[PDB]
Amino acid sequence: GVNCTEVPVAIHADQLTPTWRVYSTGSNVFQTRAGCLIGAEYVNNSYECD
Amino acid sequence: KRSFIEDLLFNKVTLLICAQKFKGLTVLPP
Ligand SMILES: *[C@@H]1O[C@H](CO)[C@@H](O)[C@H](O)[C@H]1NC(C)=O
Ligand SMILES: *[C@@H]1O[C@H](CO)[C@@H](O)[C@H](O)[C@H]1NC(C)=O
Repeated sequence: GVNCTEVPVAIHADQLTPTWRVYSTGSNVFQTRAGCLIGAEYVNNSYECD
Repeated sequence: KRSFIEDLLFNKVTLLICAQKFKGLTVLPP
């Protein structure tokens, strides 16, 4: 539940409660309706939910 | 893609207070 323009500004030193800030500058960032996903690429085919 | 009766049912039942809930209370999506 966070617009994903907050975590890129969160990319700093000692400016975020979670320590693993290194992962914020990770992989492709996807926008969902429940937040934003970091580290997962969005294909556009269909499968059975896992 | 809904029919007439589904549209009526959706219109009849209605769902700043959510913004007021800054006190660590959230609603997850289905
Ligand atoms: C975040 O807010 C901006 C407003 O400038 C909007 O354009 C964007 O779609 C929003 N994205 C998410 C993931 O909430
Ligand atoms: C799926 O994503 C690829 C990414 O390059 C794009 O080329 C393709 O047009 C997309 N297909 C649909 C149906 O959106």
